[PDB]
Amino acid sequence: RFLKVKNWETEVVLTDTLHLKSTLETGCTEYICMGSIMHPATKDQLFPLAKEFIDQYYSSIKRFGSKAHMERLEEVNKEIDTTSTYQLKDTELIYGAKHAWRNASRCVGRIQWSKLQVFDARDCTTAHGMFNYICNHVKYATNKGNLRSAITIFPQRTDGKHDFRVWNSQLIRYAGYKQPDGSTLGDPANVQFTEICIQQGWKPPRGRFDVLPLLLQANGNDPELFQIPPELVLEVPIRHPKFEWFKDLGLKWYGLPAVSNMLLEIGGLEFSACPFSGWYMGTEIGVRDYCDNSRYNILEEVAKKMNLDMRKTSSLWKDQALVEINIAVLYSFQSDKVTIVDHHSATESFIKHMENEYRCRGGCPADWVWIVPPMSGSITPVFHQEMLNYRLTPSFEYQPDPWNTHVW
Amino acid sequence: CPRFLKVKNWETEVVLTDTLHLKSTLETGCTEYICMGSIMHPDVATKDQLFPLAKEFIDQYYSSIKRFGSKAHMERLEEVNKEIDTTSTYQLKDTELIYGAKHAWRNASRCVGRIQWSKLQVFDARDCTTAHGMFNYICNHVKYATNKGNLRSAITIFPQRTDGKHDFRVWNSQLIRYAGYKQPDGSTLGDPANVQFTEICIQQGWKPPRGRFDVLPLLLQANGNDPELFQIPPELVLEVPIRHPKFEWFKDLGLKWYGLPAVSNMLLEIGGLEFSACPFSGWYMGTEIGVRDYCDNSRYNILEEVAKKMNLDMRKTSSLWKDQALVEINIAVLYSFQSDKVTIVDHHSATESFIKHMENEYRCRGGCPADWVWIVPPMSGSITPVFHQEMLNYRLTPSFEYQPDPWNTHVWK
Ligand code: HEM
Ligand code: HEM
Ligand SMILES: CN(C)c1ccc(CCNCc2ccc3ccc(N)nc3c2)cc1
Ligand SMILES: CN(C)c1ccc(CCNCc2ccc3ccc(N)nc3c2)cc1
Ligand SMILES: C[C@H](O)[C@H](O)[C@H]1CNc2nc(N)[nH]c(=O)c2N1
Ligand SMILES: C[C@H](O)[C@H](O)[C@H]1CNc2nc(N)[nH]c(=O)c2N1
Ligand SMILES: [Zn+2]
Repeated sequence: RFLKVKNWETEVVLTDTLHLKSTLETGCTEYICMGSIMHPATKDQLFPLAKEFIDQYYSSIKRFGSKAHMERLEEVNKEIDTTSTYQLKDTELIYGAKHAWRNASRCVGRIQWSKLQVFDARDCTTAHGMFNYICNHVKYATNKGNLRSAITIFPQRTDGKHDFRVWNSQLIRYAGYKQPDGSTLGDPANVQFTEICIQQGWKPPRGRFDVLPLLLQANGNDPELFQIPPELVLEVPIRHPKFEWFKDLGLKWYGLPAVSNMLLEIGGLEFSACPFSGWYMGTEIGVRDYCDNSRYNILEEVAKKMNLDMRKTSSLWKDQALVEINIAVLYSFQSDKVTIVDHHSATESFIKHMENEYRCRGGCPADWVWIVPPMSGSITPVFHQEMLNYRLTPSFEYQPDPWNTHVW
Repeated sequence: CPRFLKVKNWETEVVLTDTLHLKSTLETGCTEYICMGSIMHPDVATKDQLFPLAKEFIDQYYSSIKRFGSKAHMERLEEVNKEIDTTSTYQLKDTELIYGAKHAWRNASRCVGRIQWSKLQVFDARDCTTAHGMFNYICNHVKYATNKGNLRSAITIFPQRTDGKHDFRVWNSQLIRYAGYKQPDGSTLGDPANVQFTEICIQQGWKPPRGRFDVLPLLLQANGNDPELFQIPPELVLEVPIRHPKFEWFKDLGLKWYGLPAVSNMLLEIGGLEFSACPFSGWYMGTEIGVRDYCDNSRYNILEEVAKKMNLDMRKTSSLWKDQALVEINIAVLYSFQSDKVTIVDHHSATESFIKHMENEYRCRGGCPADWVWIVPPMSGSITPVFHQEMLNYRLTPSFEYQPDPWNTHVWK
């Protein structure tokens, strides 16, 4: 059946047919919703996935059933038949990557989906090569502050024994350190990976914002350590437009958000290493990285300098300190000519994107739990937007951290 | 289905295991290939249909009270059965009904205040026959629940649906709400939410004051007759003028709200029986008023005005002038209710208490259905503990259900 979604502030109702195209399971059943749960090949398996992907490729370019289509199908079959896998054409790789982004139910920045610089790194064979490709990515994507969306794609998985993996969760992330007293210096989310790096020979400065090094694994081999040239790492000192004491807090963050731990699945093929990068929505930094209890956890300190009444929770002193911090972040990146979107602008763009997608594509999978920003929820349009969620392919999936499987 | 489902809290790392979901009764709207978790909403029963529903419930009751398989249990089954054979329905004892109402609350996956579920004063109004009697019962509800501002949760239960042609209904969505009036210029006065019901009221003969906070009259249907209008005694309606602990100008906004949230349009389903008029009340979470009632664009929509008075730069959105005003408004709401000693809970306290509730439910009950989309407060989500808490959502019965608005279905006499 067709399904309607309503926006309760504007009363707009879109009709969803696209959901009928999916085959992967969301996790829910008719009796149990898991919408707030974070995580709910052979030749025989490989061809239909290949065939479905090529079919939608040639359908997207309005040449379905054509000679090129037929031959390509024959070509891919004849290759899986004799190699137990197949290689994507350059065209398919780019279409595939942009469509994985287009299909990411959790991404509020999808209005940018078709503007994506794809770097083919399928000829890479070593970690040194990986470091080269990654360094080129960062310099390109950063672009002196005028960030650009990029993705660098390393060889697809073969037997599982020879995966390319980027061990860092993001190409640029700060170190975290378990102190003697049991506290954490720096970013607590990275304490494990920070220790693995040190175990491998990395000499840590042991400060609050130390850039982690790259840990790259090629062809299933032991991973290797590489320092990103500091000139390639754009960072922003966080200050406040009215509060001149905010710089005293000693806050900074990096400009490039570049996720490196995911798995890009195309046409039945698995790219275990596909670090991609966009730009920030301020709350990522302002709300989550800085204020989460398990993260930098600065709320109390900020509210102290704000001299707020902190005895009872009903002074909303946390809510006060929160808005001010996120103002600082947006003010800093802007003042430094580094690309950054606030959550009002971002969510609006997403609504506008949704309407585009419904009109041209008959739907748009969207994960309300993730789309709604972690602050000021209902004063953004997305809060009032009914969304449907389903899994379309190609896509970005999660994968085991490498240090749980890899044998040295 | 899997018999053991795990949920994690990513802030504390606590994992809980859910087994209660196995006793799920109705469809959620979701399937294996699609999730409807952000969808707001995704002629009677018969003899053969009612037996399993009643027995299911009765078994559950005698289970709670540790008398399962007893003489009293088996006799109650025999009595309910015979009643359904001979009258096509059955009547709940006063104990079964109270249990039932408390558990519909306990089962409410969308409700962040369920830690209070066991403290619910239940008024049995099954002897009601007229609209005037409904109004009597409803006035008594309000006075007791209000309690001079030290509010107490309560429910009044009217006779159950029988053949569908004699339903009791409260046409109000809440017993206390403000009128909305559509002007010929397109602008609305009062509360945009209640414009349709306000119009219905004027049709039925209400002479509206036509102001910004005018308490709606009650529209009451008993036994399937046409509804009748009654004015709630003003002395029974506790209100709070909204002011700010720091901004003197905030009182000049002329803002007030009522103390008692009193939802009156849900259906209460217990053991296959349908109580189409079951007004219930609790007390407010601050955000309901400060964020939703006040700042929603389709509602009172005061953000711009509050921002103007805060002298905020409102050209660009990245100044966060909206977020700045929203917090202040919510501080004022909380500050006012507390100053007038009217019970109210901030979103930090409530979400925090619900986590404790949820954990205890997993412990003593094997689970606790919850709607993350609804539980997480509409402001500062990630800085409350429920944002980080994985929840499973599913429908247990007894339950509060939605039902069509009565003017859509009522055959006028
Ligand atoms: C261009 C500007 C972009 C913006 C403003 C943006 C915004 C966001 C935000 C705010 C999230 C929430 C993630 C979190 O809270 O941890 C997200 C998630 C996500 N984004 Fe985008 N993004 C952008 C670019 C991209 C690109 C270039 C890709 C891939 C090619 C992408 C794919 C994804 C995926 C797969 C997720 C899911 C995250 C997860 O599963 O953990 N985004 N995005
Ligand atoms: C005692 C204090 C209570 C608090 C703080 C509380 C809190 C809340 C809040 C904040 C909501 C969201 C409402 C909305 O966003 O529109 C809600 C929903 C709900 N509550 Fe509670 N609640 C309380 C009492 C009760 C009681 C006494 C009952 C019934 C006996 C109840 C049953 C429900 C139900 C069925 C919903 C779903 C609302 C809907 O579907 O529209 N609650 N609660
Ligand atoms: C494994 N777990 C629990 C877990 C998995 C993913 C996350 C979120 C990681 N994704 C962050 C992320 C991913 C892609 C992005 C794209 C653009 C952007 N501005 N931020 C972005 C941020 C958190 C926890
Ligand atoms: C028909 N639609 C679109 C619609 C349905 C329900 C809602 C939410 C109404 N729920 C209100 C409600 C219900 C129970 C409550 C219990 C306690 C409390 N403080 N507020 C409470 C508030 C909004 C729109
Ligand atoms: C339990 C819940 O699913 C988890 O906390 C989610 C909630 N929504 C989120 N939304 C975004 N954008 N990012 C997140 O990490 C999360 N975390
Ligand atoms: C579209 C979305 O499902 C809708 O706006 C919901 C979201 N969560 C909510 N949560 C609460 N508590 N109350 C609401 O009215 C809503 N509205
Ligand atoms: Zn679901």
